[PDB]
Amino acid sequence: MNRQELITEALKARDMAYAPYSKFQVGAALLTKDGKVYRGCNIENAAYSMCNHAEQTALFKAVSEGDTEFQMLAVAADTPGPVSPCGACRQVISELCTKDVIVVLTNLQGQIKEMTVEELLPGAFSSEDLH
Amino acid sequence: MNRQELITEALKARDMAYAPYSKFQVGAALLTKDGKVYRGCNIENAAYSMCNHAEQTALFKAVSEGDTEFQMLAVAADTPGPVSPCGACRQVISELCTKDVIVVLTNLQGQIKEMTVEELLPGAFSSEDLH
Amino acid sequence: MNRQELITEALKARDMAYAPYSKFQVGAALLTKDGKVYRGCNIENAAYSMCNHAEQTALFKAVSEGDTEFQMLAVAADTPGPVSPCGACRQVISELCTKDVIVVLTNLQGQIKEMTVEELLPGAFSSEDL
Amino acid sequence: MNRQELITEALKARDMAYAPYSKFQVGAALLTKDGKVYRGCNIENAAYSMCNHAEQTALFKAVSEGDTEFQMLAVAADTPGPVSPCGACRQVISELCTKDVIVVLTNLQGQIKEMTVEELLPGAFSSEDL
Ligand SMILES: O=C1CCN(C2C[C@H](O)[C@@H](CO)O2)C(=O)N1
Ligand SMILES: O=C1CCN(C2C[C@H](O)[C@@H](CO)O2)C(=O)N1
Ligand SMILES: O=C1CCN(C2C[C@H](O)[C@@H](CO)O2)C(=O)N1
Ligand SMILES: O=C1CCN(C2C[C@H](O)[C@@H](CO)O2)C(=O)N1
Ligand SMILES: [Zn+2]
Ligand SMILES: [Zn+2]
Ligand SMILES: [Zn+2]
Ligand SMILES: [Zn+2]
Repeated sequence: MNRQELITEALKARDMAYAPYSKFQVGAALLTKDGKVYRGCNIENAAYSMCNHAEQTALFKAVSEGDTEFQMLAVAADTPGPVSPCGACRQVISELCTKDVIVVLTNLQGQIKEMTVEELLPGAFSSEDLH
Repeated sequence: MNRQELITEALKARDMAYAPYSKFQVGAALLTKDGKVYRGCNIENAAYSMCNHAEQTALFKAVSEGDTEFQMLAVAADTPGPVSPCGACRQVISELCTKDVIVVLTNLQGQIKEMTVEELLPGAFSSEDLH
Repeated sequence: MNRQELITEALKARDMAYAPYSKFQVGAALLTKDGKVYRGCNIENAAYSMCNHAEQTALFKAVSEGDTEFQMLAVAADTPGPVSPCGACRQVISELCTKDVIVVLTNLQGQIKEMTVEELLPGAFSSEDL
Repeated sequence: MNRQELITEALKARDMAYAPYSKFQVGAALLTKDGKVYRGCNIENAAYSMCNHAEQTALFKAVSEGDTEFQMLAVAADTPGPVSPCGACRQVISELCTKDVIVVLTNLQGQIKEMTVEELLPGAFSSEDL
């Protein structure tokens, strides 16, 4: 699975976005160790605090299906450069993804940036901290 | 698809729960107008505010797949009586479900309580209030 | 302090709102049993899921100061009728407020609707269920 | 009001923490440019998603009071090394704090780690992207 295919999935996932309030659509595609792909998109709500992001939707669909081993995650939005995952999403990524998972960031014009789960949120807060 | 079958789906969904911090597992099963079922469970995080709930997981899974028409949602947890959806979930339910969708609440001992969206969240805040 | 005076505080609190994304400002004023008032407003973020609501701001401000016994909460927004608290806020209210606390809902034109935590959120999920 | 004094504030703020579910208390102290200090702590809820964190209570209290100019933020928890702000909080920090605000992380052992807002969350998602 070369990142380009996963990116293609994230771009399709982005079209399923329910973002009538921000008008900002985000798509994500998660690749399991066994090669299965899970798509995700942001889903908004009139009461802003309830909004769920693309990265999390993809991860939560996988986990709720029994898939917890991942190798790559692609995220795409219509930004000048590769889209930047928000802090909350990086946190969820650091919790559900091993530190070696590859995070592929992109947009709708071919700009790509890659980084590991660790580099995305260095020294992330974790279950270990809770002693 | 009877409600008793949906309940069994929610119970199965509950086993996929990732609740290592609260140790409280919740499951949910959403039924589309076309008879398709989407399972959901709660997925926690070391940083508590990140946690996603079973009801929301099922709905987000459905919506991210293109299914936006629903008829029934079942929720189950190991509580004294039927499990009670939290306020945040009721809000997401009132936004993504039509006012007629049937919400089936239950537990691990056959106790069942049924109700509609409006009854679940009286005069819910909505997109209408944003003009 | 009557509800009219608490409402005056919620309306002032509303002006502190940081809602550049939705342009929808909400204010709230919480009255403790000892008569102290805590103001709250919604504070938004470019990443939508981080948004904090007025009702919650007022409640969190109070609790983080050591005040945990309340008697009344007022909420105001620019809606045609009294503003309706969202489900997440109703949940936080049911957890931090006793079932008797009076919830005063209003807008910017004098319309007022009053109600209890229980009718605000029917058989709310609670710590008992854990 | 040097940093050691802000750290003390965050430590006191930590005692106000309402964390009956995780038993993990966190405190934070925000210093405005005018020298005013705002305390924050984490406040949990039976329904885990509602939980508010210490860093966010302090910033929300400040903003809801009209203070939006800050210079330093201290955060403390009972961890082996300085406490690490979660991603959600770093996001809120990057939105409400200027890139030059100093973030002071510590624990109960005097171990201190300092860093800037930009360093805490490099190339953070922002309003410009919308
Ligand atoms: O991490 C990224 C940054 C934020 N967006 C969101 C939430 C909201 O629906 C929209 C505007 O912020 O994009 C995402 O979905 N993922
Ligand atoms: O609406 C219901 C009530 C709350 N639970 C959650 C989230 C958390 O992981 C656990 C304890 O609140 O159950 C749900 O998943 N759904
Ligand atoms: O529960 C109420 C209804 C919604 N608003 C919010 C959050 C957001 O900044 C804006 C749009 O939903 O109003 C509140 O602050 N409280
Ligand atoms: O950013 C930090 C990390 C997480 N904690 C929280 C929320 C929760 O109540 C508890 C356990 O994670 O500490 C904070 O309050 N701030
Ligand atoms: Zn995000
Ligand atoms: Zn819920
Ligand atoms: Zn609310
Ligand atoms: Zn945090």
